[PDB]
Amino acid sequence: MALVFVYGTLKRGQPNHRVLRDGAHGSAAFRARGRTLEPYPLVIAGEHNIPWLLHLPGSGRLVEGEVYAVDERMLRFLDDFQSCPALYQRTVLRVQLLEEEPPAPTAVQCFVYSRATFPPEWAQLPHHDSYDSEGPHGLRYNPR
Repeated sequence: MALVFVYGTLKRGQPNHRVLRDGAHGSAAFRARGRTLEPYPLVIAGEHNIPWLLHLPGSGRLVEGEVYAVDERMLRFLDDFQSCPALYQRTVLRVQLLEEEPPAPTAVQCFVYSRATFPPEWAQLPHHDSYDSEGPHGLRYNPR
């Protein structure tokens, strides 16, 4: 089992969220809303308008997303859905949980799909805090 932080097309309401719910792939259970503790550049790039968490921690913005508890079947499926390791890589980060003594913990370690190798100019594309395919940029995700 593991936790995965999703920020892109896998979030609730986004075009690929279904794959989290297809029991042929294993299990995924929503655990919490989260925000990265460190900023990253999250950019929409390429001809499908895919969102990419570029692996440049310490630059960009804090990224909002969702934490899911997944089984090992779902994690192996996701790795292949994301074309790892050629396209994305599964890396690790810590996330702030978005909702006294002792107080509740406010952070958790998760896997995330990040991208280490990219056209350098992608780093200067608009940085997003929260991705939406149907967001104000108009760059709708399109898998065609």
